[PDB]
Amino acid sequence: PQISLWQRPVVTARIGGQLIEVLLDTGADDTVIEDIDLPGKWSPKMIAGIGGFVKVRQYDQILIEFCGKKAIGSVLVGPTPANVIGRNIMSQIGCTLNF
Amino acid sequence: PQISLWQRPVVTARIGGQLIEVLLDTGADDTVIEDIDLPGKWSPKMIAGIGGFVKVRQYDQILIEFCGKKAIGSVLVGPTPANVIGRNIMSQIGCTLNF
Ligand SMILES: CC(C)CN(C[C@@H](O)[C@H](Cc1ccccc1)NC(=O)O[C@H]1CO[C@H]2OCC[C@H]21)S(=O)(=O)c1ccc(N)cc1
Repeated sequence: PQISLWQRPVVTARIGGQLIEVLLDTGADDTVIEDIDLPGKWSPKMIAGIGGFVKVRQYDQILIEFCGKKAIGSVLVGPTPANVIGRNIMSQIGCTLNF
Repeated sequence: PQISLWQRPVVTARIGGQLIEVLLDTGADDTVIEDIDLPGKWSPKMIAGIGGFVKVRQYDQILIEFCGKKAIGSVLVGPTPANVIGRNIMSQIGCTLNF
């Protein structure tokens, strides 16, 4: 699709089988979600933003689906105020920023 | 321009006359710049990012130019780990996400 930015670019994604409202976020290097439970081993990571840092769990090889597209990649899970799909996933599906 | 997302979408912008590299950040409502001095009056404000609130100075009616495009808007000056252009500016210059 071709999504303009007059409002927040929010879409419904299925991540690990769960429906989550997500922001398509070119400022996010990696996908970060708050409200999800993913199974198995994870690695401890941290992310940095405006106001400070968030500790996150990194889950690898997760199925991410939205807007008819499908990708597999890592998901950082933690107390973020916004659920974002970042460039780790958007690059994989050929998403570009255009004007 | 067509900007891929396999790397950070960083462009050179002129913001109130000042040349600065900035991140095109679709997940930011607002344009937040740390590395800038802007003249004139400003409004004290607090904005929340991923780690909570930070104090910024809001400058209004700033001319922002990048990649053969121009828009006028507000700039928040304050601490951020990346100088970001938000939707306040990107929506005015017809920026779209495409995939
Ligand atoms: C500041 C960016 C370099 C990084 N952020 C992505 C960014 O798009 C966040 C995404 C975001 C969105 C809402 C709340 C927190 C974070 N937006 C943001 O901080 O915007 C602020 C300026 O405009 C305002 O509008 C929204 C918050 C304010 S981030 O959330 O900290 C972030 C950092 C790393 C990862 N992997 C994922 C996300």
